[PDB]
Amino acid sequence: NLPTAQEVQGLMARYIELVDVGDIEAIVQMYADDATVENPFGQPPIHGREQIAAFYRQGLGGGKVRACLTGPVRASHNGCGAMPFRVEMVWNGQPCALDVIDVMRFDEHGRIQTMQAYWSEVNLSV
Amino acid sequence: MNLPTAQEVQGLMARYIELVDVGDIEAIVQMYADDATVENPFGQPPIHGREQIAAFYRQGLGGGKVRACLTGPVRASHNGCGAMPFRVEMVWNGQPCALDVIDVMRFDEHGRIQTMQAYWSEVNLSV
Repeated sequence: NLPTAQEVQGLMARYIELVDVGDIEAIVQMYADDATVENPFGQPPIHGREQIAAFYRQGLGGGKVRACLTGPVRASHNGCGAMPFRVEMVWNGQPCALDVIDVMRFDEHGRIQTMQAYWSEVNLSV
Repeated sequence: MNLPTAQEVQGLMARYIELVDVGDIEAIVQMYADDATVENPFGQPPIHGREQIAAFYRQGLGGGKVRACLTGPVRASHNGCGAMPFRVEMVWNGQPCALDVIDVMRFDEHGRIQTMQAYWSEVNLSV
């Protein structure tokens, strides 16, 4: 149900695994039907499964991207957590890396209810 | 300072880690907005205002046998917020501990910390 701290750690790790593999369908299924994404944080949220699906489609379509944790998942006891990771992608034929922290809140079904992704240009490397 | 740019967020949040590391409680309190809110660890009830925040940091840092260092770059946004990964090192009973933490901060339009959430639990502790 509402994930323990240890379960949050596994779920957020699984999320990164799915991003790395690039399975958009599997990612969207991790989300609650009324979830919101703020990515990057500071931008208007997106709501609902198809909008989130379209977001990840644009972002991860179709290969092109690698992602891995760059430190442990930090987990709370209220079904939330935060994780550091790096996204690798080739942009304009030039390899790029982005350092990101995702903050997630899970619901009582172990689904992602909210996600905030912290990053900006200062976190992009060529 | 006004609302911090992304670069300014990076600098402010790194400075905060430096102050925790030296244990300068008054300098930390001065980085905070006068009516700021701390949630540490996130999930616990919030503490409000510089007096309470001072008391909280003094209980953890008064001794100063605490070390803190970034374990990755500060992630910064364009709306005066950011997040950073770090490790706190401590000695419980001559038993050296390490705690992995991520802090999320929102700064106000004066460059002061308005809210902070610290993400961690015992699964992030190593004794």
